[PDB]
Amino acid sequence: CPFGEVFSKFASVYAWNRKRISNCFSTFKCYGFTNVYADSFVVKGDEVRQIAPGQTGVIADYNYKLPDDFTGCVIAWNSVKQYLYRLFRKSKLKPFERDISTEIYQAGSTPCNGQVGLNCYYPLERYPTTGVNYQPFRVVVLSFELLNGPATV
Amino acid sequence: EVQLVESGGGLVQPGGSLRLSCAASGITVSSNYMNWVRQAPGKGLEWVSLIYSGGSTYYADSVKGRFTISRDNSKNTLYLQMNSLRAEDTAVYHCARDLVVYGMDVWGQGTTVTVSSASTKGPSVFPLAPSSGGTAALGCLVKDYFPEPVTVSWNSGALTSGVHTFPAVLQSSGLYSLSSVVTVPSSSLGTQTYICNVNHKPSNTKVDKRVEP
Amino acid sequence: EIVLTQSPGTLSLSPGERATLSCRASQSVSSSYLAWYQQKPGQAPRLLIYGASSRATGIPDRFSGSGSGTDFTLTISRLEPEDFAVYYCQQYGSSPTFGQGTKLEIKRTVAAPSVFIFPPSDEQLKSGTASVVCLLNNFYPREAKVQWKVDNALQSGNSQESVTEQDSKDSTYSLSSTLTLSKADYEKHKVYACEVTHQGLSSPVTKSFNRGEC
Repeated sequence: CPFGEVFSKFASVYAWNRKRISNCFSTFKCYGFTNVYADSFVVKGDEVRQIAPGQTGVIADYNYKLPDDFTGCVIAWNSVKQYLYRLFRKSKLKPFERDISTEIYQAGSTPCNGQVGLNCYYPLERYPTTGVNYQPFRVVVLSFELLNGPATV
Repeated sequence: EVQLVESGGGLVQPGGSLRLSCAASGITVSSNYMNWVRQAPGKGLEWVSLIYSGGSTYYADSVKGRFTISRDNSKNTLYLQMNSLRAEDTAVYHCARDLVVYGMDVWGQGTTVTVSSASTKGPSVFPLAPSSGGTAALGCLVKDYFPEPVTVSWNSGALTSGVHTFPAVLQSSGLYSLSSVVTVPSSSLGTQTYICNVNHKPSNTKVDKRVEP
Repeated sequence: EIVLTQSPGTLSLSPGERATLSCRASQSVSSSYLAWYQQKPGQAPRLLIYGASSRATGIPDRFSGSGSGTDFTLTISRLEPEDFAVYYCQQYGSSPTFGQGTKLEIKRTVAAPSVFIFPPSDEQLKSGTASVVCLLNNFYPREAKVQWKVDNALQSGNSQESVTEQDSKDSTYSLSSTLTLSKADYEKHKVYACEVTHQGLSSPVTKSFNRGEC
């Protein structure tokens, strides 16, 4: 079980990683197997609460969403050794949806044609000795899958 | 083209309801973070409501359970439904485009909302006569009127120098009141005619009251 | 939540000087969520600095942002005559919040007020109420103390004040305080006075009149 492989380089919240696990901390809240999924990304301490059913916010709507029927748990520890997040998006993200596109966000009537400027902004915004709330908090989420078939855990 | 226009403000009795309209041109309401920021008379900017591009709506503690913000894709108009309007809500409401990291760059002139039980009434004008080579002060007292505003002129606009028209103050009775004054030479008290002109459209009141020793 | 405090309430300088605007955050906060706004009278707020020191498009370079952590500074290197307005600082968190604002006035030499006291008009008394108006004309600074005294008794809770904006010519202020009393209360007393305390007066100036005497 490569649980030590999950906990040098991490991925941003907008590009969160999921890993297929089979046949094997400041915040720890459980809510709820054939399959278990390891979600690893990073958000600041303010947005840790976004990883929960019944959520609203920049991370919840446009970066990472929980299915409101979560049968799993959320793991996270303190300040991070070594980050992007999606700020501009037209619609809310679906549960477990991942958005990679870097297309210029069109906030006006005229289109952008890939050029940043008036009413045309990059959807992704860049994230020591500051408030720990705004310091990165690595977040690990485990999703449990249970269907009518042989289990693998 | 990039502009925000507010409309729908008016007079509402306490505990009533009112809806505001923020028509947008050049920018898309549904694609931007929309904010409502109001300003009480003589006070600072106070944030009211926030709607996300994805539909999430945020509200302040003082407006929770009372205010609701919506939008119309077909009209590109931002709405704000207000309920249980207390005296705190007497303010001018603006709608602004919110770039979260980059701040609020586009602001509208706003619309005025007043919460008061008082009905429209005509102002009462009372002269402030001077009393006995020098400078003397005289004026008019515009008392017990509602609602704003009132326009005061002296000698049909002929006299402007030395004129001080003070901002109105809401009295404990719910009716506005202010004073307008002017400083004139004492030698001209008996030879120059000083008339103050007071106008009030809502109550159909237009009065010319003259001040004499 | 986030609370922003701006110091001081009023900044008084002259054109060509340097303005240091202070906004205090009660908690450590992000350096990318702060915005400085300029609001002239009768106009919508105008964004000047976003983030911490980034100027908005079309903002003159004389405006400069600075500060980090809990203290932030807005700097105008050379004050133009049209830079005098009210300046606000903003923070977001989850819901945007604003400070109370700082007013930029024009520095001026001290000017003592002209104090005039107006007895209530006879025509007003026929309505059953009496208003006594005290006038403070063309003074600076705005800090003026007006105390109503009926038969030497300090009146409190029955007076209202209103101050005009800074004059475009001499940069002075005018104040008008109204003492509202009923007809019965007005006739109950004789001496009505208005004591004014200001920086331009060596001693407080009292303008008084006796009721029913002209």
